[PDB]
Amino acid sequence: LKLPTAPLQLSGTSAQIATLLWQVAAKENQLDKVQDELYQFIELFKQHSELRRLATDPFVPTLVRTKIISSVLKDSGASEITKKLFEALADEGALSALLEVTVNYEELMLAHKK
Amino acid sequence: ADAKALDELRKPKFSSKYLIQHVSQKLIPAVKEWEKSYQPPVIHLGRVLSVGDGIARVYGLKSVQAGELVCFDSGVKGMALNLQADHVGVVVFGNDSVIHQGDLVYRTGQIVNVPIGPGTLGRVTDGLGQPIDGKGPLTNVRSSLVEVKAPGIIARQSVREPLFTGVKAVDALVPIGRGQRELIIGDRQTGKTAVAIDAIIHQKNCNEQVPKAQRVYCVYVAVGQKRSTVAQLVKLFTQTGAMRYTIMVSATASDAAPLQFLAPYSGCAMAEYFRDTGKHGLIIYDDLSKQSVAYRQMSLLLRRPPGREAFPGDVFYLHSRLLERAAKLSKELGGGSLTAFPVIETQAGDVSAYIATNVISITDGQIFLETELFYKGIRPALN
Amino acid sequence: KALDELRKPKFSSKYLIQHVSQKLIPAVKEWEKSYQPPVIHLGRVLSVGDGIARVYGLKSVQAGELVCFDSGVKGMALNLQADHVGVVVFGNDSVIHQGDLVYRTGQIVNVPIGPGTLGRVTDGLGQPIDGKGPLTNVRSSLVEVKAPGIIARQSVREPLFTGVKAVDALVPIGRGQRELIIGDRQTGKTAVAIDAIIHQKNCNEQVPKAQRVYCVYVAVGQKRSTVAQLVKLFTQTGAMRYTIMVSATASDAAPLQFLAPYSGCAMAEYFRDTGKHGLIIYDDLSKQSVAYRQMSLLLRRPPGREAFPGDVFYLHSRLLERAAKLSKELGGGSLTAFPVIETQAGDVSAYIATNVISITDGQIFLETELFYKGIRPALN
Amino acid sequence: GRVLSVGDGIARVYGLKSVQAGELVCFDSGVKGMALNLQADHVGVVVFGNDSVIHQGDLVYRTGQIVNVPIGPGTLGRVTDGLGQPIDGKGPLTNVRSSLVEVKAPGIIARQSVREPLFTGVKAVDALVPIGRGQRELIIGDRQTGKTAVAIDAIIHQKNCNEQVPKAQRVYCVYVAVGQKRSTVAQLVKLFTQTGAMRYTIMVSATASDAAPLQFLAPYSGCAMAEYFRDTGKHGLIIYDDLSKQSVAYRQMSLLLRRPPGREAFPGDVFYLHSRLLERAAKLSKELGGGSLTAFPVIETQAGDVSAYIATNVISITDGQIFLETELFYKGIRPALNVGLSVSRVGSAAQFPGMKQVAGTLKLELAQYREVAAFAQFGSDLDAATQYVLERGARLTEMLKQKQFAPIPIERQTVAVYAATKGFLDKVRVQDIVAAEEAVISQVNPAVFKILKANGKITPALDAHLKAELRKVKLPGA
Amino acid sequence: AGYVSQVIGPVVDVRFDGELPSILSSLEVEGHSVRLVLEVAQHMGDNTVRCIAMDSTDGLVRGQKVVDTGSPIKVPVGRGTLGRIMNVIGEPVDEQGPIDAADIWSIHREAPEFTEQSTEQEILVTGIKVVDLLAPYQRGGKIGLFGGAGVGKTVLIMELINNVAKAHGGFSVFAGVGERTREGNDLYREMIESGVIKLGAERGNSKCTLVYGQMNEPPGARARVALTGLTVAEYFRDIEGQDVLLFVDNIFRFTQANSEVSALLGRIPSAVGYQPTLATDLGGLQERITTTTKGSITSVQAVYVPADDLTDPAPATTFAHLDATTVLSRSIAELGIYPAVDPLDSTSRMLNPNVIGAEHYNVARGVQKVLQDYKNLQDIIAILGMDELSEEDKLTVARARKIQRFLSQPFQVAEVFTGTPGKYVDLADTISGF
Amino acid sequence: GELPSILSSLEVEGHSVRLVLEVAQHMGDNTVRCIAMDSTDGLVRGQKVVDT
Amino acid sequence: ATDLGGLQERITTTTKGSITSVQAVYVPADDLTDPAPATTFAHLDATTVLSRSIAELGIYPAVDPLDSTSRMLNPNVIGAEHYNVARGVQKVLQDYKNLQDIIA
Ligand SMILES: Nc1ncnc2c1ncn2[C@@H]1O[C@H](COP(=O)(O)OP(=O)(O)OP(=O)(O)O)[C@@H](O)[C@H]1O
Ligand SMILES: Nc1ncnc2c1ncn2[C@@H]1O[C@H](COP(=O)(O)OP(=O)(O)OP(=O)(O)O)[C@@H](O)[C@H]1O
Ligand SMILES: Nc1ncnc2c1ncn2[C@@H]1O[C@H](COP(=O)(O)OP(=O)(O)OP(=O)(O)O)[C@@H](O)[C@H]1O
Ligand SMILES: [Mg+2]
Ligand SMILES: [Mg+2]
Ligand SMILES: [Mg+2]
Repeated sequence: LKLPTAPLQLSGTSAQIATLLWQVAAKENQLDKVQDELYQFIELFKQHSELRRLATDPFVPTLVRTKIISSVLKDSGASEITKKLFEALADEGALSALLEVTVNYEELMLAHKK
Repeated sequence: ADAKALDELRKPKFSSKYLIQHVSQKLIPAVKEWEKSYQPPVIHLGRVLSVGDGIARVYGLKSVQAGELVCFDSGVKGMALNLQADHVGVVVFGNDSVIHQGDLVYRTGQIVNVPIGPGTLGRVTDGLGQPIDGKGPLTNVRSSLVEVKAPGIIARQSVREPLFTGVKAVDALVPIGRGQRELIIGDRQTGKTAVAIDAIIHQKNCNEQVPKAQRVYCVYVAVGQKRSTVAQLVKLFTQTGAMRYTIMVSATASDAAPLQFLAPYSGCAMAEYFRDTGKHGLIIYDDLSKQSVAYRQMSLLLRRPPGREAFPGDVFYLHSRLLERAAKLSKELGGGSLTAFPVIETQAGDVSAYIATNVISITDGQIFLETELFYKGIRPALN
Repeated sequence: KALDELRKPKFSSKYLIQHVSQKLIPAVKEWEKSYQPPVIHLGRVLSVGDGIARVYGLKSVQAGELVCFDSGVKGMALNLQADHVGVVVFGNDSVIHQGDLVYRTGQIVNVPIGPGTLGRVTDGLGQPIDGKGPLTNVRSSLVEVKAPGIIARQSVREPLFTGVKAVDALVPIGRGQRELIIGDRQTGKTAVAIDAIIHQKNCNEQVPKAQRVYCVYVAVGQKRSTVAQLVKLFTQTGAMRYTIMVSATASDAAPLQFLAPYSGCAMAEYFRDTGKHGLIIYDDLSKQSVAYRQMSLLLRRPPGREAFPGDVFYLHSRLLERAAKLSKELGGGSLTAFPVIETQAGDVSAYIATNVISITDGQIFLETELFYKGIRPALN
Repeated sequence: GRVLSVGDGIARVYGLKSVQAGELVCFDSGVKGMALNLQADHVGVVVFGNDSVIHQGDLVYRTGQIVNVPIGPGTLGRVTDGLGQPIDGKGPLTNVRSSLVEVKAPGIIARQSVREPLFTGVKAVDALVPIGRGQRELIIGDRQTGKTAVAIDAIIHQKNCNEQVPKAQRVYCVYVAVGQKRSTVAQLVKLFTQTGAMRYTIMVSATASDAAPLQFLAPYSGCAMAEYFRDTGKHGLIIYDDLSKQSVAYRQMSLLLRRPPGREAFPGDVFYLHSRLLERAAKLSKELGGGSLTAFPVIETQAGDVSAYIATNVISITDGQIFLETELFYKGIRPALNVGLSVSRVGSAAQFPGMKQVAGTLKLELAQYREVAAFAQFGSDLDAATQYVLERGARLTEMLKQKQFAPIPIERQTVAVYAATKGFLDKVRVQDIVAAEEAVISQVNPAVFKILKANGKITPALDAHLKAELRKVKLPGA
Repeated sequence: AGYVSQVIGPVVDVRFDGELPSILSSLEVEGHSVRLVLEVAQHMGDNTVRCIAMDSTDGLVRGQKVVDTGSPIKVPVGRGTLGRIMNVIGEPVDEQGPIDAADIWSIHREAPEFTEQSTEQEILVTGIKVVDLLAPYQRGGKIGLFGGAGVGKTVLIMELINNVAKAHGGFSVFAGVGERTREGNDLYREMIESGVIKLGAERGNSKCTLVYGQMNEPPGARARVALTGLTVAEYFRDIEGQDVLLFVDNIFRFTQANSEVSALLGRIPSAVGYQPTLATDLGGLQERITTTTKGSITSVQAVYVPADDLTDPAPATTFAHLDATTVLSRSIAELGIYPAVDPLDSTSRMLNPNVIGAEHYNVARGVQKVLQDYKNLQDIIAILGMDELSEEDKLTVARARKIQRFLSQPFQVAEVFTGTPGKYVDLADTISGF
Repeated sequence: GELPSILSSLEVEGHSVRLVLEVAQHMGDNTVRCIAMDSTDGLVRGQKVVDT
Repeated sequence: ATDLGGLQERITTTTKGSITSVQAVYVPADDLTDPAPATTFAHLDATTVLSRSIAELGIYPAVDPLDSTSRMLNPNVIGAEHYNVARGVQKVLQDYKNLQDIIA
């Protein structure tokens, strides 16, 4: 396989998710389409307490936490790479890593914006 | 991954909302489909994240105090040891097998306390004040904190009154003041308990002929011992009538190490009723070297770094803040006193051990009991 | 602000990127067409280094199962963890890279046992290293078998003659016991062991077929010069007719030196379970415990005394309890073990020394001050 | 770079993407730093000073330079701190030049053999444990023995030799005082100014209140000052008083930079901490000037236990060893030099030829005296030929005594060893051989010390004429 | 219900998506060549328990179904266990069919509470003269046994079994904690051929339950076998109301196995090398061996001293529970005296005039005085001569030499290979004769 | 905002006695780490701490 | 042990040629029980153990005559005249080692 190069090398485990999210959105040419719906989810966590309970509560089941996510992301601005991301971030309880993965996504973006 | 470059992500910067109102109308039916799979959310109560080794990590408990007695839904009580940013570390005063992940932790609202008063006199309690003698609950009593600070310099006076122990070797050679702390140190099976028992029986014999304000109310803290030994001791005290003046705090060898750790503090809290009300107390912490071992177990199960022999390093403070409460108060505080008799068991006569030399640096004297004098029949085997 | 609880993320796995990389690169429409890494019976190497490979995947591998890397170098899945597999490598990890494919073989570790093993110098895994061809008259058997119980045993009555006068007189050894040979460095432990083996060859020419003793010499952590010299001794004496030699040497990997006493014991249990008699010598069982400590510290298992794991007593006891005298309804066969523990300065209160002193029946304590006094065999 | 977290003298710094490993950084509060832990997210910076003036989010500017110190002849007489900067209140360092503190030690082609002696002036040392120019000699001992006293006397004696030799063979000393009090080193600059030894002496002093990266760096700072004289044909002498305290400051930085502990808590790199430093004391070839640097590391043991971790590192680094014992110190033997354990790997090839011949039997007669005094400790028997060994050996141990701040040149030493190894101090009582040898130096005329120093060897024209005058002397008792 | 998450050696993590099992609950693994029982050690969070295995975990797969049993390890208990060999999880090892359980009881149990404790502290008379005169056994106490090989320790064990079952009518349990399988088979055969264990239809007339945990078992298995033997004794104490003997063979191996279990669970070791929970894991065992108002359990626990160091934390913690020590020595044994109890080295907390009476106390203290002042003139016997002595010291030699003869006794179980029949001795006969 | 310097004293409001915290470290996420001059029993995780 | 073995197992004679290797080993605190010398001891054909006490007696080379071993000290390799002389020398030295406790 192959993947496009990142503009800048950066940190680990939340900044390498953002590198990979940038590395598959550069192939699908929806680089600024993934970025605003990353900002939408941050707004979604602001005004919904039952959506941030799927990121901070340790006592939500790992099957319940991943079934709410797929049952609200159904083919409306889905983009297939911020939709398959959020199953993979609710499969491991890493939905709280979203405020960290978008910050690294932005600094990868203006290095692409030159 | 900066912080000012993350606070700038609090303000909205999307200007395109084709997914906010896509999921905002589909979130509530999804939450209602998976509703019986939710445990109810917990903010001011607590819920057990992980329990093991006698330490429960508790989610929630947003307003617990540090050092506060919490209650599990099993009934077993805990102590909010370290409050952290996401959980609370609780040491479990009892067996941790009745605690499961998901259990509700209820906050009792009070720092760890035991019942103190006149109605705790005569009774055999456990390490937390709950009575184990089977003759009911503690009536005529009030709860008071186990970790009260010792009185300062200006709240004290010199010891003047002589507190006879009834032992000829002790009361002749090593005389004990009224607010003193005297260490009973010796090897195993050398008469360390017997000196303290003779002090307690002698206080029963002296209380019948003193005018009600020179009476000494004993407390026996039996830390780490066998339960049969405590049963035989309570039988002995009732056979001699001494139990009318003594309390028997007992956290035995099978009890949890938080209970064995806390039992001297609950015993000293019960005896500080008699110190703080102008009366006179005597307290025997029998094998404080077992309280140090229970505290070392608690510290190494909290993964705290070990020091000398394996001990945490605040094992000096553990015994110092306990024994400093055995004071002789001033005239404007009542004139009450509390005499302490900590017992330390040495191994093969080595008094230069760690906990031994720790308590020798705290107490006002020592009563050495040599095994060579004990084997030759010289009993009490006072060095 | 209400998003300070999302300010600090916390993860239950270090390999969080390996799941989002399995869910995002088939989410691009070009590589969705049949580009997915399989995980059930395959695995990718996450990390290598110091003979330990962390492997992502292998969701169906068993604890203690052989795996095989791309390079043909074998491995043993030893830490099955919640997201990765901790694999100890049976060779040099110079040929394993990050991203290599790890195929599971589906079998727990095996050695060839049978009468075709007699005379052959093998590796710690049963590979013949004497350059004399493959093992022919053999049969694959599991390496870590359960020891026989109480009712599968009988008492130790028949003597195993060592040929050493001090041993056969003062500390006698029966067919079915475990006798420790313990002492300092260069005190004659191997010499007592080799005298036992050579005397078994001298006895097998004079006894019936069912009274014969077949020796197995497990050379763990020795050099190939020593092992080749010892095979030369056994061929010039003729003892190699009845002797198998398992040889995980010093250059061999730590899992091979750890598995070589169990390989030799599985080869020697063939004689015990079929009514014949065996004599196994685990030379340098201290070196086996050192190799196991290496694998366990590199697998980040929690160290105990001196650095050893919790189950190093379990290691040596599940090895040495396989030397039994079976009952008459299981053939009446026998296996006699001579573990060899090297002490430092006579300190028998060391960790592995006290463990093997607890496990075994007797001990043959050899002293160095008796050794240079002229008393050789220097049996204290 | 912004400070992420600061505490215990470590600042973790985000940014500084081109900072070098070991590079000096600068905080905006003015305090300095050194980049040690280059990690992918932060930089671990040790702080050269008090970390209380650093907050979160302060600016860290990299200076682009590895840690350097002012070296040159303008450092002589100056009491500097742990990296160059003077603390004696006498102005800035004039006539000086920057040089890195971590330099690769000179290799095999850069060396030549250690042949010329460095005279300590301590006659227990110069007879039995001789020291050549270019040799590392460890002064190891227990707590309050004569460890810095041997080091003090070697510096005071160089002032006594630099006034009498030509310009080339003068020894310029450096005393590195790691982890001591300021009071202790203020008594030493007072001592070196009083004798006059401060004219040839740099005094690097990272004291106890200094930051742990100033005590860990001060021997390298001091060795870079001493290496100016080694690299320009002259002769240095560096004394690292308490390398044991330099390892405790290095363990502090390592354990606060979260580097995992090893033996007793020390990092793995602690052998390389001292072997990197002590291999810089060399004797260079004539193609590089022929300069030398003689090191005297000082290591403190705890109960005389030389099997400690840092003690066994330096014993295997240094060429010699001067073990000082406390039970010899209280028996009156000062300097408390254990003759049995004290080695000098350069041997007698780098000592005075006048004492190469009279002290070879001195280390042989004292080897016999140690054995016959272990058996006579019981009180069993004497043999009148075993007792003569116990008689003369007690003369030599009173002969090797020396008082505190007075080193002896080289030739009044070997005359005093000539008077003891030739029987000329027999029939003198054992209690006053200390008092006997002031008479041997006073009454023998100073004409013979000039012949002995200028020849370097007792010629038979001098050897008979020496013992001809060693009878015309009034010893006490007689 | 749950499934295997991790297998790190003998330590298995199981993930329950439902509700987690309690700590110390037993878990069974579905599909494994041997029945694999896991015992829950802690709750790790994120719906995971950490367990210790009672058998080998080789061949265990991540995701194997694990069934919670809702209770700790329940063992067959009752009179149908007598004369049987039972392992840690209750299975029959003796290959004689299933164990006829009167009940099944969880092996984890708190100690008798303070009101159920007895305050009496009296003798368990054993019928052996030396351990009833000079070192009496407390009824409901713990007894150290400092024996070894060839000192008649096995004959003493089965004689104690036989004597207590005959006189007091109470059975016995042998806890083979960490046993050699050769020695465990030897004990089983020596109990068969001496009549304290019978086979077949005469199984019910046997006097002892054998609970064995071998050395080749994982440390969780032999860390819990003493609890299984204590449960078998606790049925006889609580439900049958008897005076039971327990034989925890090598209490040091109990300590060793709990140390290994604590090390595998990731806990920081305390002093010299031991578990931080050393006193608590010992007191959890030793506090269930007491006297209740129903009956009592008495323990004769073999004690090992590790570096011949009595200040080592495992024997120092063990001696805090022992009410008596019985030292078996070779020097008394190669003198022909059986049992080989050292009369001077053996100690008892019960040897006190306020619990055995002044007559028994003064007789025992006098016998100890006579043996002691005989055994410190032996280094003047050899260098001066046996007839060098005074006329009074020869009277003490002639009294102590016939005292130490009288401490020997023929055993009832030893008559199948010694010929001489065994003599039970009562306490009053011992005191009066001595 | 405006973290205190290391070694500065902080007063805890709402305690039973005068609790004074001396700042030891800057932990890194606008968090200082302090040593308490009195006992910390009764400290709740929201209590107002005033810099001096 | 495996790093030291992977080094030491290359220093061998093959059927091509021979490497005769003399390796100085530093025992750290005159301690032959330290794991680095104790791991080297199993790799060598002849161990010349040098001891401090023989150096402090003035005897050089300070070879411990008892503690030094070789695999060549067999009677069928070097003959019986060399072997019996070496064993008798070591026997007399061990006798004096036992007698020096009672002479002193
Ligand atoms: N004054 C005395 N006279 C005679 N006997 C005594 C005396 N004091 C104690 N003893 C006896 O010594 C034994 C041990 O006594 P005690 O229990 O007081 O010691 P201890 O130090 O508590 O031992 P341990 O701490 O191991 O329980 C008791 O059995 C008691 O009978
Ligand atoms: N019975 C004997 N008579 C004479 N020499 C012997 C005897 N046994 C052993 N030796 C000698 O002892 C030396 C060491 O013997 P051996 O290698 O058997 O012991 P080892 O303890 O296994 O040594 P290592 O630990 O180094 O392998 C050999 O040189 C051998 O020649
Ligand atoms: N040769 C000597 N003669 C008489 N006294 C001496 C001699 N050498 C040292 N002393 C005295 O011994 C004491 C210790 O000397 P020194 O300062 O060398 O100790 P040190 O080894 O540096 O100890 P520390 O490391 O603790 O400072 C000093 O007070 C000094 O006066
Ligand atoms: Mg007591
Ligand atoms: Mg060998
Ligand atoms: Mg000094």
